[PDB]
Amino acid sequence: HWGYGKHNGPEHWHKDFPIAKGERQSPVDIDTHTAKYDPSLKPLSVSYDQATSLRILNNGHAFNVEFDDSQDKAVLKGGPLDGTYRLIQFHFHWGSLDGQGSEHTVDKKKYAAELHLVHWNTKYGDFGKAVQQPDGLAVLGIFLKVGSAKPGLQKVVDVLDSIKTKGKSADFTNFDPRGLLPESLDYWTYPGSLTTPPLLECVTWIVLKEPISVSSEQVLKFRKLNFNGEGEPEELMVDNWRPAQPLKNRQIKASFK
Ligand SMILES: Cc1cc(C)cc(NC(=O)Nc2ccc(S(N)(=O)=O)cc2)c1
Ligand SMILES: [Zn+2]
Repeated sequence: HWGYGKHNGPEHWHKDFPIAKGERQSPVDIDTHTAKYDPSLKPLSVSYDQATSLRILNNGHAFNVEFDDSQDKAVLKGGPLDGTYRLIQFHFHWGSLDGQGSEHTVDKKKYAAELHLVHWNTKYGDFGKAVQQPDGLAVLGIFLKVGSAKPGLQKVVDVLDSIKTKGKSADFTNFDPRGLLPESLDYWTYPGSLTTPPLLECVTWIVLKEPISVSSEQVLKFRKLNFNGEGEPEELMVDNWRPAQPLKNRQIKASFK
């Protein structure tokens, strides 16, 4: 079954998921000199005041903080998007080393980690329908660099002990995802895909220009998670990122100059 190792990793995925070699795969390298400023792009609208977090889950590939998406509580709108997208979960991808871990890269630069806030288009009724549509998801991607601590991340860090292994979950109510955002909402955008199997080509990617800074201790605690389940040999959950994929016939647009 797929993973991130030498025998089941990104180089293998195309055998079960042939869309891995498709025309709008993610992540990509963001070449900042080739991205074009689009003055018709609108500012992002991030409305997280009514967000309702529920649970945090180690799913064997990352950990997801899950939200109540049965109503318009935490939504993303504007930017390149038409319509309203509901926040369903966020998760991260990270490295074994501070110099690697992000999925997108910027002028080939790799960050220590990358946050994905996953949203689905309410015109499609449910997340399972949305992933079957070319405009079904909008994922807001935020780079993490190692430096000073991110205070709004610490409640996530402190619960990871309780979800060490695959299949463990814990209650995670009353978490405010606004504490994970950088100051600026300047962004790059392009059409892409999920970055893990089934690799569906259903995502409008919105990647913020400004990284957030997390401490070395915070990302160190990410790296103590386990890919394995309890009672299985320990496999540290590190390097759960897909490398950059060919841009093919796509243009990355910038909301800024
Ligand atoms: C509809 C459905 C049902 C189940 C049980 C799982 C999934 N998988 C899914 O949503 N995966 C997913 C993969 C990658 C991203 S990313 N890394 O591009 O933000 C988000 C969701 C999708
Ligand atoms: Zn992701």
